[PDB]
Amino acid sequence: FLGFLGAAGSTMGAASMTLTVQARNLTVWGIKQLQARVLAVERYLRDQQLLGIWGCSGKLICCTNVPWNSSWSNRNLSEIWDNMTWLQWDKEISNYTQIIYGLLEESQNQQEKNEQDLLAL
Amino acid sequence: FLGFLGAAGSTMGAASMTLTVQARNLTVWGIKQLQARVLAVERYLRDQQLLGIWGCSGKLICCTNVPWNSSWSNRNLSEIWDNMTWLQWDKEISNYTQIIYGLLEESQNQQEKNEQDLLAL
Amino acid sequence: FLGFLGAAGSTMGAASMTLTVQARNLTVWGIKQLQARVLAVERYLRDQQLLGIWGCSGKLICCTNVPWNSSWSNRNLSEIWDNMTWLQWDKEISNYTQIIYGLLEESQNQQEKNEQDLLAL
Amino acid sequence: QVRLSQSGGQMKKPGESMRLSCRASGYEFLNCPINWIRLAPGRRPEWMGWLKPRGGAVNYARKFQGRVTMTRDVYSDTAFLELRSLTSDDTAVYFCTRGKYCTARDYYNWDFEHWGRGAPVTVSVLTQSPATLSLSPGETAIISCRTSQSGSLAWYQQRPGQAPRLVIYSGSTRAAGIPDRFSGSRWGADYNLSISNLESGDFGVYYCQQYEFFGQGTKVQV
Amino acid sequence: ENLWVTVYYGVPVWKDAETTLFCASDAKAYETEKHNVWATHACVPTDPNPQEIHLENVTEEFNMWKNNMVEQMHTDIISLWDQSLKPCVKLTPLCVTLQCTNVTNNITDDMRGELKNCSFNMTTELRDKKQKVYSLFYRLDVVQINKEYRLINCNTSAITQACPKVSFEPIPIHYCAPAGFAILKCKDKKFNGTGPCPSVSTVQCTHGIKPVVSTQLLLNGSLAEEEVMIRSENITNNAKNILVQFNTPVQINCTRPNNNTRKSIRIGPGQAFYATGDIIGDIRQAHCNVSKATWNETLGKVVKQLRKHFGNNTIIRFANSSGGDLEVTTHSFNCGGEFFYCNTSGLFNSTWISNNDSITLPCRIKQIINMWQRIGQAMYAPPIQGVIRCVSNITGLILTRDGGANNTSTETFRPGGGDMRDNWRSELYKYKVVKIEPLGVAPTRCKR
Amino acid sequence: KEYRLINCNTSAITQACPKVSFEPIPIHYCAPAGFAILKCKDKKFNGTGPCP
Amino acid sequence: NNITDDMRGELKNCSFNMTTELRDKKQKVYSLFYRLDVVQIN
Ligand SMILES: *[C@@H]1O[C@H](CO)[C@@H](O[C@@H]2O[C@H](CO)[C@@H](O[C@@H]3O[C@H](CO[C@H]4O[C@H](CO[C@H]5O[C@H](CO)[C@@H](O)[C@H](O)[C@@H]5O[C@H]5O[C@H](CO)[C@@H](O)[C@H](O)[C@@H]5O)[C@@H](O)[C@H](O[C@H]5O[C@H](CO)[C@@H](O)[C@H](O)[C@@H]5O[C@H]5O[C@H](CO)[C@@H](O)[C@H](O)[C@@H]5O)[C@@H]4O)[C@@H](O)[C@H](O[C@H]4O[C@H](CO)[C@@H](O)[C@H](O)[C@@H]4O[C@H]4O[C@H](CO)[C@@H](O)[C@H](O)[C@@H]4O[C@H]4O[C@H](CO)[C@@H](O)[C@H](O)[C@@H]4O)[C@@H]3O)[C@H](O)[C@H]2NC(C)=O)[C@H](O)[C@H]1NC(C)=O
Ligand SMILES: *[C@@H]1O[C@H](CO)[C@@H](O[C@@H]2O[C@H](CO)[C@@H](O[C@@H]3O[C@H](CO[C@H]4O[C@H](CO[C@H]5O[C@H](CO)[C@@H](O)[C@H](O)[C@@H]5O[C@H]5O[C@H](CO)[C@@H](O)[C@H](O)[C@@H]5O)[C@@H](O)[C@H](O[C@H]5O[C@H](CO)[C@@H](O)[C@H](O)[C@@H]5O[C@H]5O[C@H](CO)[C@@H](O)[C@H](O)[C@@H]5O)[C@@H]4O)[C@@H](O)[C@H](O[C@H]4O[C@H](CO)[C@@H](O)[C@H](O)[C@@H]4O[C@H]4O[C@H](CO)[C@@H](O)[C@H](O)[C@@H]4O[C@H]4O[C@H](CO)[C@@H](O)[C@H](O)[C@@H]4O)[C@@H]3O)[C@H](O)[C@H]2NC(C)=O)[C@H](O)[C@H]1NC(C)=O
Ligand SMILES: *[C@@H]1O[C@H](CO)[C@@H](O[C@@H]2O[C@H](CO)[C@@H](O[C@@H]3O[C@H](CO[C@H]4O[C@H](CO)[C@@H](O)[C@H](O)[C@@H]4O)[C@@H](O)[C@H](O[C@H]4O[C@H](CO)[C@@H](O)[C@H](O)[C@@H]4O)[C@@H]3O)[C@H](O)[C@H]2NC(C)=O)[C@H](O)[C@H]1NC(C)=O
Ligand SMILES: *[C@@H]1O[C@H](CO)[C@@H](O[C@@H]2O[C@H](CO)[C@@H](O[C@@H]3O[C@H](CO[C@H]4O[C@H](CO)[C@@H](O)[C@H](O)[C@@H]4O)[C@@H](O)[C@H](O[C@H]4O[C@H](CO)[C@@H](O)[C@H](O)[C@@H]4O)[C@@H]3O)[C@H](O)[C@H]2NC(C)=O)[C@H](O)[C@H]1NC(C)=O
Ligand SMILES: *[C@@H]1O[C@H](CO)[C@@H](O[C@@H]2O[C@H](CO)[C@@H](O[C@@H]3O[C@H](CO[C@H]4O[C@H](CO)[C@@H](O)[C@H](O)[C@@H]4O)[C@@H](O)[C@H](O[C@H]4O[C@H](CO)[C@@H](O)[C@H](O)[C@@H]4O)[C@@H]3O)[C@H](O)[C@H]2NC(C)=O)[C@H](O)[C@H]1NC(C)=O
Ligand SMILES: *[C@@H]1O[C@H](CO)[C@@H](O[C@@H]2O[C@H](CO)[C@@H](O[C@@H]3O[C@H](CO)[C@@H](O)[C@H](O[C@H]4O[C@H](CO)[C@@H](O)[C@H](O)[C@@H]4O)[C@@H]3O)[C@H](O)[C@H]2NC(C)=O)[C@H](O)[C@H]1NC(C)=O
Ligand SMILES: *[C@@H]1O[C@H](CO)[C@@H](O[C@@H]2O[C@H](CO)[C@@H](O[C@@H]3O[C@H](CO)[C@@H](O)[C@H](O[C@H]4O[C@H](CO)[C@@H](O)[C@H](O)[C@@H]4O)[C@@H]3O)[C@H](O)[C@H]2NC(C)=O)[C@H](O)[C@H]1NC(C)=O
Ligand SMILES: *[C@@H]1O[C@H](CO)[C@@H](O[C@@H]2O[C@H](CO)[C@@H](O)[C@H](O)[C@H]2NC(C)=O)[C@H](O)[C@H]1NC(C)=O
Ligand SMILES: *[C@@H]1O[C@H](CO)[C@@H](O)[C@H](O)[C@H]1NC(C)=O
Ligand SMILES: *[C@@H]1O[C@H](CO)[C@@H](O)[C@H](O)[C@H]1NC(C)=O
Ligand SMILES: *[C@@H]1O[C@H](CO)[C@@H](O)[C@H](O)[C@H]1NC(C)=O
Ligand SMILES: *[C@@H]1O[C@H](CO)[C@@H](O)[C@H](O)[C@H]1NC(C)=O
Ligand SMILES: *[C@@H]1O[C@H](CO)[C@@H](O)[C@H](O)[C@H]1NC(C)=O
Repeated sequence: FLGFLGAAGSTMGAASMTLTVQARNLTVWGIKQLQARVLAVERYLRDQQLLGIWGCSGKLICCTNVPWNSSWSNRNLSEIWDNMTWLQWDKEISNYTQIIYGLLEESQNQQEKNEQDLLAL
Repeated sequence: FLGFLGAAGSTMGAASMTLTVQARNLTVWGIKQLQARVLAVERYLRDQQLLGIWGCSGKLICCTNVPWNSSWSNRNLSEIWDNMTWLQWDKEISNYTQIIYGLLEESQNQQEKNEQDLLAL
Repeated sequence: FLGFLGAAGSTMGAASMTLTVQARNLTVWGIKQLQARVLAVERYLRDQQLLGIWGCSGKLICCTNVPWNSSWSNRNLSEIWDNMTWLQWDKEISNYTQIIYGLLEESQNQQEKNEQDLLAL
Repeated sequence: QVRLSQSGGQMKKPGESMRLSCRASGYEFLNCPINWIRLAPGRRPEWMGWLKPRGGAVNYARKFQGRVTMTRDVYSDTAFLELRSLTSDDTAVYFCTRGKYCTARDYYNWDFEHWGRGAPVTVSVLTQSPATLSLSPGETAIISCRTSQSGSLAWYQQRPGQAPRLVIYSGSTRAAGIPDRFSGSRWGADYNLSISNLESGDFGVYYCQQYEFFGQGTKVQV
Repeated sequence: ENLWVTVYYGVPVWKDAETTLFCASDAKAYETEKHNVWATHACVPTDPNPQEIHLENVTEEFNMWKNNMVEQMHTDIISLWDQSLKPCVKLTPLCVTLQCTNVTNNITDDMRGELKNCSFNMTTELRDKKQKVYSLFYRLDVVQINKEYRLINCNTSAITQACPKVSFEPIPIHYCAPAGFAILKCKDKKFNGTGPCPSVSTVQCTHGIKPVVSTQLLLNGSLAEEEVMIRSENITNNAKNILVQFNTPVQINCTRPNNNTRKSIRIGPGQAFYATGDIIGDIRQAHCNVSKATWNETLGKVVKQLRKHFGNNTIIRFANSSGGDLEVTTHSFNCGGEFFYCNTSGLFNSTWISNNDSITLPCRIKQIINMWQRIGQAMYAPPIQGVIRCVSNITGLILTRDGGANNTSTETFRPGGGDMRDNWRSELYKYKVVKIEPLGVAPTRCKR
Repeated sequence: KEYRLINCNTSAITQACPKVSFEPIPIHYCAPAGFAILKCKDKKFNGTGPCP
Repeated sequence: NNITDDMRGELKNCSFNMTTELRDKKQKVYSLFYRLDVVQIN
């Protein structure tokens, strides 16, 4: 272990070795902490809601049936996990993040679980 | 897609095509929003807690081993999903909602997971 | 059913028959309740986060691949579930709770799901 | 730091009345009661009464009721005492005391960790043994006290011409500044105070205490 | 054969802790107009159906003397008293010289005036004109200097008038705990207030506890179940108060004979002071009656329980209060808005050795009070029209024992209870706060 | 002729600050998560009853 | 003090009226203030 955000400067594959550590910790002047610790759990549940609506719910890692479009910075498998950091990576895919999100939440668990609805009728 | 609450006036089967969209978005005068957004996540986690104690946890849809009592508005499969809205439906079953809830939370995951307890000893 | 905390004085095995009932319910002078009901959901999500990082996520019960060390009050299978209450039990294992927690969160889902990472590359 | 500042001593005549003051500082006045205890030479210590700074509530001893009056000034944190119809029996050194444990939540009155300097006034059970103890520096002094009621017992040390200092409370627990050389033990109704490796400062007179009752005292000299 | 760890969520596991409790009142308490009666308005309505669960086989240790609910309730009512007086009328320009005289009566001189007819200058709505108006005040409210008088609180603190809209009448209050926590209740016949409890039950909200401010006597208190109960943190300690709980309630009647007139003088512009006008009828003093028979039996039932802790064959004497502030020495309470202070030398005047009318007690009235040993806040209780009558239950005592006894082997008890936290300990002895930790791991032959 | 302020036997008085302005501002009222606001878009909705 | 005049006072011994606890009576009390705290008029 390297503590919180330990492998931030490490490759994404090596940064995958420390995923559980960063999710773990995450009268006036007394309200300063209240208004903040409320937004903290809202930022948490915003992330868990997104994690739930997708084909995930179960945290840490999960698979999805969405093909990677080449326009989203066409890199190779060994050129990503062994030659790039998450900070450097999120910077490139930042443009397409809002787009990918829409394809995970709508195209998947709305059509995938609906498969079972046709099997349930 | 038809946006939030899109298929409200559509049949329950057709309204099942838009389940993910409604779960996604869901000094004084500044406390007006705080006391409200606190009640929002309490209203959210109340639904997720109920969704967790039942044979669900995983959101959207899930199966249960509870037989539909005929006294609960005896309708046919094709007379429900293709001839009734969720608004029109919940109005009839409103009387038995509290009853069914007790059968999902107590009779199921308390006895169903206890099966594994006898298998674990 | 025996209501909230019903089988507290019953054996741990008999107390396993009532697990779902205790998880279900769980201008000044008006802030007295707000500051409290905020700590309530924080105490809840602290437990749900710990429940998520481990090999659980799904509530109530779950298995783990962690061997029971004999130094942790070496008792027998039949000497625990049929001769001890949860209150009496937690009092002995209280010394090793922080230790066990570290082995569930770190050694497991950080190495167990990482297995899939080597299978995903 | 907790400090009890007493007014000086005085000489009175029989029949007259006397008054003493005691200004507390270093803590919140309203938290815990103040006590008044008289010490006469070669006599069992007498607890007269206590006063709560709260509502000015008081509780005296049988012996003094109708003669004694305790009041206080919350604003100046000063406690007042009055005793009427003075007789030669009244002659003694009067102290104001405060318990050790004294928080906002609760307190324990009778572990007197804090003592005023005392006021010498002249007008003109617990079985403690031995009465006296002549020992050399380096030896070990064993003072004994037999009770009959049980309850947090304390040990005090009085140096020649100085105010008594809390040495031990609860029968086995040392107070602040007390070295390992002082130790307490208990067996049934019996209580033992053991002082190992005697030195100049240790010599004086020692008292055992159970609430408002005191022992007859044990004088340890060089 | 080798065991494996398994996580359980929702197990009956709790630990003693402290949290922020919220309030609860019955619906009818909101439904009654009340206008203002404490801060009960923001309070959550009580669950119509009571929910309780008897924990079989469970034995939990209680401690009424180390209970945090008492401290929280104390500060809650304290902050409540301030919030109830913040938007009220402040009486800063009422510290003018008072040219007072005796009230209209025919007195030998043993009545010692008590009531004073004060005349003084006052600020009207306009800045320019003075106002020569007269009022009526109790002797305990005024003090002469160097006949000219002044308000008794002038070198103490500032002063604010209680609003006529608000009421000090006690309301049943239920204290509840948030999610993740629970309140334990001892349901024993004879729980003397400390240690392990055989029959333990759980509750979300406690029963209706009326926050009655009183000293010495547990006025409008509550009863015990079998034999009268005696609770003390340390009985051998005479510095610790001894809280007594009765089985049968003692019927007492307190009245204010002086039918009064409210005079509404306007300090201005929108602020009005209420002054006592002239009395109509006879000049009599407030008093309280205690059924002699009921009190004799009740004392006789208590003295039989006191022997169980101070020896079977001993003498128990009752004597009045030794001294102190007027509120502690007398029986302090509220009735109909006015604050009475009654002489309890007629109740603790007994001597019990070897095991048809009412007892009346002289009662004084103060309008200027400073309870809870409040600093910087003095409240003036406005005059109340009509004869005030109140009938209540004495269900307990707060006694103190005299020390340095040794020789006689006898005990004398005097009324005390200066601190008001003891008044709450008489209702919260059965309740305590615990936190639920539903996460419990346990080994079994279960692997993936 | 001697006069006085009209509010003297009514109430106290406080002066509006010259910094502040009473000019109406467009205000949008919104609902938190879990709630929603319904809007009638009818040509002739006379203010009560069902909306098409 | 005993000052040549280069000390420029600095410290001032001011006397004034004051409101007591009672409304009616004025209070003639004196205090001490720094020159930077006070300013003379006319
Ligand atoms: C209400 O409620 C409440 C609650 O809920 C309650 O309360 C209560 O109260 C009471 C009164 O106050 C109390 O009682 C008390 O107690 C105490 C304590 O107890 C405990 O302990 C014990 C022991 O002790 C010890 O130890 C401990 C530990 O272990 C500690 O802590 C302590 O402190 C002590 O210590 C000491 O000692 C030691 C040695 O020993 C040393 O080391 C040290 O240092 C010190 O010194 C125990 O034991 C107990 O237990 C018991 O009991 C049970 C039942 O209960 C059982 O089961 C068990 O088993 C046991 O038994 C045993 O013992 C006995 C005796 O005791 C015997 O008999 C038998 O057989 C057996 O063996 C517990 O745990 C105590 O201490 C006390 O006692 C005392 O006192 C009495 C009177 O009061 C008497 O009677 C007795 O007898 C005793 O006396 C004695 O002792 C003392 C001292 O202590 C002295 O002073 C005297 O003199 C005498 O002496 C004798 O003895 C000795 C010994 O043996 C000898 O040596 C000599 O020589 C002589 O002989 C009391 O008891 C309680 O506790 C409470 N509880 C609670 C829970 O908290 C109430 O009550 C109610 N109320 C109503 C009305 O009901
Ligand atoms: C805006 O918007 C809004 C909303 O959105 C609107 O609102 C509106 O308003 C209006 C006005 O105001 C209204 O109207 C009215 O209404 C009423 C009610 O209605 C209902 O009901 C009915 C019945 O009635 C009854 O019943 C019920 C239950 O069932 C109840 O509730 C009631 O109250 C009543 O009761 C009564 O009676 C009974 C018997 O009957 C008894 O038992 C009791 O006791 C009492 O007495 C019903 O019917 C209706 O329905 C109807 O309609 C529908 C459509 O609409 C249809 O679909 C159906 O089917 C029906 O029809 C039927 O009927 C008719 C009649 O009515 C006929 O014709 C036909 O054919 C059929 O058969 C409903 O549901 C009412 O009442 C009224 O009426 C009346 O009035 C009027 C005027 O106003 C007239 O015209 C009429 O005619 C009538 O009259 C009559 O009657 C009366 C009484 O009532 C009288 O008085 C008179 O005289 C007359 O008489 C006659 O008749 C009778 C009977 O038959 C006889 O017997 C006799 O002899 C004679 O002949 C009115 O209509 C409404 O409602 C509302 N709506 C809502 C939603 O709300 C507004 O409008 C707007 N605006 C604008 C501008 O736009
Ligand atoms: C901060 O950033 C620096 C530089 O960017 C990182 O340093 C690099 O770390 C990586 C590991 O993640 C290194 O890659 C590995 O090097 C190992 C060591 O090389 C051995 O052999 C050479 C030659 O004899 C000697 O230096 C020495 O004897 C070493 O023992 C190799 O053993 C590794 O190969 C093995 O592991 C891989 C898996 O990683 C297997 O797939 C292989 O089959 C093989 O078994 C590997 O090559 C790299 O060399 C380091 N230097 C660089 C890149 O310049 C820090 O790790 C990084 N730190 C943090 C905290 O982020
Ligand atoms: C608001 O409410 C209105 C009325 O209640 C709804 O309108 C109904 O919509 C349903 C669909 O949900 C319609 O049902 C379907 O009609 C289709 C169209 O019919 C075709 O053929 C006729 C005759 O030639 C012509 O009108 C035209 O050529 C159409 O192309 C059918 O094709 C459908 O059948 C097929 O689909 C079903 C699945 O739904 C399959 O199971 C079948 O095997 C088949 O392949 C179907 O019958 C209905 O006709 C509409 N009108 C009514 C009920 O009066 C709105 O949809 C609704 N809107 C919202 C947003 O809620
Ligand atoms: C509070 O605490 C008390 C005591 O600690 C508990 O009482 C014990 O409860 C346990 C059950 O949890 C009892 O154990 C069971 O006793 C049953 C009754 O015994 C029968 O037979 C005897 C002899 O003829 C008679 O008394 C009577 O006819 C009874 O009908 C047995 O039937 C049980 O055996 C069966 O069940 C077990 C599973 O539990 C199976 O594995 C067996 O194969 C068998 O089929 C069992 O022995 C115990 O006897 C009670 N008394 C004690 C321990 O002294 C309370 O239950 C507890 N309450 C709460 C709410 O916690
Ligand atoms: C107004 O107040 C005055 C007070 O000055 C009062 O006059 C007083 O009346 C009392 C009696 O009511 C007088 O006291 C008397 O003293 C003599 C001795 O000097 C006694 O002998 C008298 O005893 C008789 O009266 C008692 C009263 O009931 C009986 O109980 C007893 O059996 C005897 O019959 C009595 O104690 C007092 O001297 C006068 N004082 C003066 C200055 O006159 C007056 O009555 C009051 N009037 C009203 C209308 O209130
Ligand atoms: C109170 O304040 C007065 C101020 O008026 C002060 O009297 C003054 O004393 C000073 C010296 O302390 C005098 O200054 C002198 O001026 C003459 C020229 O006129 C010089 O020759 C003097 O020089 C001698 O003294 C110096 C001071 O130490 C030496 O350093 C030098 O070597 C010389 O020996 C000196 O500068 C001033 O004239 C008077 N002023 C008046 C009005 O008398 C007085 O001393 C103060 N007293 C107290 C008790 O504070
Ligand atoms: C206190 O007052 C109550 C009523 O205000 C008294 O109760 C009354 O007792 C008489 C008997 O003398 C009955 O005739 C009445 O019917 C009772 N009234 C009620 C309302 O029950 C009580 O006796 C008084 N007690 C004391 C000590 O003064
Ligand atoms: C991939 O991205 C391009 C834009 O560069 C877009 O035209 C194309 O439709 C995308 N692929 C899919 C399957 O949508
Ligand atoms: C179904 O509902 C009826 C009431 O109409 C009830 O009597 C019956 O018990 C219910 N079925 C079951 C399985 O409980
Ligand atoms: C079990 O506990 C002992 C301490 O008693 C420790 O030495 C040992 O390493 C533990 N077992 C494992 C597998 O860590
Ligand atoms: C837990 O540890 C403490 C000291 O750290 C020890 O006193 C206690 O006995 C231990 N618990 C058990 C069940 O042995
Ligand atoms: C006094 O009470 C404390 C705690 O309430 C207890 O520890 C102590 O033993 C008691 N003393 C006596 C003499 O009972």
